Amino acid sequence: VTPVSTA
Amino acid sequence: SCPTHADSLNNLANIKREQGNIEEAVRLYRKALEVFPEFAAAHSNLASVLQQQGKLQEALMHYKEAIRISPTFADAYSNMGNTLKEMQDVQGALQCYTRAIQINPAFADAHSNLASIHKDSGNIPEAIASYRTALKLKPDFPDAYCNLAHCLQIVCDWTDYDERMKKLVSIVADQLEKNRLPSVHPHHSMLYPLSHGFRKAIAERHGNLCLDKINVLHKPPYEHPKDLKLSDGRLRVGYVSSDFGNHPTSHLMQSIPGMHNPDKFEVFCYALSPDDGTNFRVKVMAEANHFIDLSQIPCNGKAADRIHQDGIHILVNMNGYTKGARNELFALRPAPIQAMWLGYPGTSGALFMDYIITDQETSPAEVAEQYSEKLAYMPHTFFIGDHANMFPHLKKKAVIDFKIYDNRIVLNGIDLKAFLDSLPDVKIVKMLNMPVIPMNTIAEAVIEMINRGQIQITINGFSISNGLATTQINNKAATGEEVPRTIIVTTRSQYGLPEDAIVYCNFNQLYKIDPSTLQMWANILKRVPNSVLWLLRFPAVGEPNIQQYAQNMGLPQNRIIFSPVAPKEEHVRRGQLADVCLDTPLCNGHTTGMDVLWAGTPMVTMPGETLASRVAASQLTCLGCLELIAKNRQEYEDIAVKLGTDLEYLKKVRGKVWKQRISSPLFNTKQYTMELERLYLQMWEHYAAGNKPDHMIK
Ligand SMILES: CC(=O)N[C@@H]1[C@@H](O)[C@H](O)[C@@H](CO)S[C@@H]1OP(=O)(O)OP(=O)(O)OC[C@H]1O[C@@H](n2ccc(=O)[nH]c2=O)[C@H](O)[C@@H]1O
Repeated sequence: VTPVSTA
Repeated sequence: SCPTHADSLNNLANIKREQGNIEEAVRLYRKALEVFPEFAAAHSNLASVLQQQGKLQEALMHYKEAIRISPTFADAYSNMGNTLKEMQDVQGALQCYTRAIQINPAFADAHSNLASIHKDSGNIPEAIASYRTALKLKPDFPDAYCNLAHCLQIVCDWTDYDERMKKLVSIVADQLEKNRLPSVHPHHSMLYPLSHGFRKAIAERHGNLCLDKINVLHKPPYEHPKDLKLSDGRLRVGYVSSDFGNHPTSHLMQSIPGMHNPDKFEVFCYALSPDDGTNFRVKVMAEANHFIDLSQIPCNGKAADRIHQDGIHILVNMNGYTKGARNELFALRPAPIQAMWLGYPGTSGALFMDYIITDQETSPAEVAEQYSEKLAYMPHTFFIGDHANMFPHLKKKAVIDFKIYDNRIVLNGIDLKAFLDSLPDVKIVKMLNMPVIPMNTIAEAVIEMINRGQIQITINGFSISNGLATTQINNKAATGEEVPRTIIVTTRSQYGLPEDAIVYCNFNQLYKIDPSTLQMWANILKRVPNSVLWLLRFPAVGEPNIQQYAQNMGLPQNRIIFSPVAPKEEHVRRGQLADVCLDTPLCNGHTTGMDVLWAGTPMVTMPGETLASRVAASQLTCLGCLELIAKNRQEYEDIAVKLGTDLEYLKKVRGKVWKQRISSPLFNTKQYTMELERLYLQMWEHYAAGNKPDHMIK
């Protein structure tokens, strides 16, 4: 993965 | 015993629910069921107010009963599904939705819910398909419409965009006025042209969702400390995050807990997620004065107890409304002062949050009305990044001359200098200053490794790694968990970028681009005749959609170049190949801003009105590059075009960023921490003097 910020 | 008696009690409970007195609605539903226990609808209603209260275990039991009594109850299946989802049982929730759709093929909600599972999983085209089906079945369906809108946003489908935005605003406007919960998520509300007041109200209403879930705990107010006597003269700060691990948040602030001054501060890190085993988690655990794993304390009452019991003065919310948040903790109010910080780029809109830690450029006083919290200003930017610690191998570069360009073939490495001193003919171009290896046999061997797609070579006993192959060489280095121990070659040819062109990059997720931003960029590209635009397949399905709109604006295919998403370290490092970075005005690069600036790549930005659209300007102001900040579309294009056409100005600005990124306060985590410490003590001295929170604008 490459983690991003989500809702 | 009587079905008519029970039917009445159900209507009377449905009345208490509309009046918002949930408390009493439950007591009546429960009584309806004691009269007539085979009452499908009462089970269903009791279930869905238990769900609201976060009593999921028990809500599910009643849904199951509703279904047993009434097997064609598709509405009950759909909601049971929602309950299973919230319980982390995504498998079984899916089975609910599918099973509903099969019983009633015409039932819109189950389709929309099924689409939500798909969206969460990252399969966006299947999410879109289901949302569209839901909307065909029920054309007035705000939840499905707004979710679809966000899917379309994610992949850059801008079909009927202007009409779509007007409808979103209209949907939200109606929902706010009719006092129902808005279908737009607060974390997405910055992407649409809603009013600032609407955005705040959307957040407000998400805050309320906690209130019902904490009321059933029936907890009294906590008694907060009123001096620092018990905590030994030290102010106790608690950082609460679901992101102490491999997550942007940690890539920004991992160094801060350790840098607090232990004479005046006691640092408590409250992790909301289990140990993912990464070094980011390792470091925070090792450096915080106290690390507390709240993932092990799933009850919100017992967690809030634990916070209060630790004696925290300032509790910091690093999550806002992002995945993993547990704002119920903050709603219980176990600390006297609670501040939003760094993690969520917007207002909480909630009464339980006192301050938002921000700065004068991001949230100027003119727009204090956008936030429910009181502004607490950091002296420069509220933003910070761990790049100086994580990626020190990019503090210096060197190039190979293959014919003197700073971004065509690049070398970085901790032992770069020792390698260069083993070489015969190195020129030293002045600016620090940048070494240039000339076209040798050595240069030829490096470039052949790159061309033949090889992992690594050895030259004079130094290890020289191919930039595309880091995860094979040392995976922890690829992620930013370690500093690389080899010398790494990064080249334009690797990514299919033209050797002799102005490269404009934007490495954000594609959702941040809108049709005006793309227009702006096409304008720049036409005016700078050799340029390309470098974008990421983030996500890949967005690419053919951008390419499409790009051509209606009259740019040939070969003018926009897409690369795959890279591991963290490769991603940061390859910014060294770009000439200028064009920042999305709709929602700025945040972490990505820091990432591009660390490579010493100037970034052109156009600060909007929302917090999320002002961060990049704030980052640049702190760097000391006011000439990269545009007042409008026209000025943005002009700055970008000058940077591409005037090669002497480019060289000059690039050099300014490259120097400033060390010398300014932007990437300086020690100074940042100290400033944060000042601001904490201000917040506290104020509360100790017996005052309610008020703006800390210095
Ligand atoms: C708008 C918004 O939500 N903003 C948030 C901020 O408000 C918060 O302060 C940030 C910390 O919580 S999160 C967030 O910051 P953003 O800049 O929007 O980045 P986002 O959330 O998509 O992540 C991209 C990641 O992909 C990495 N990235 C990118 C490309 C690549 O090839 N490889 C890679 O690792 C990047 O290095 C990143 O590690």
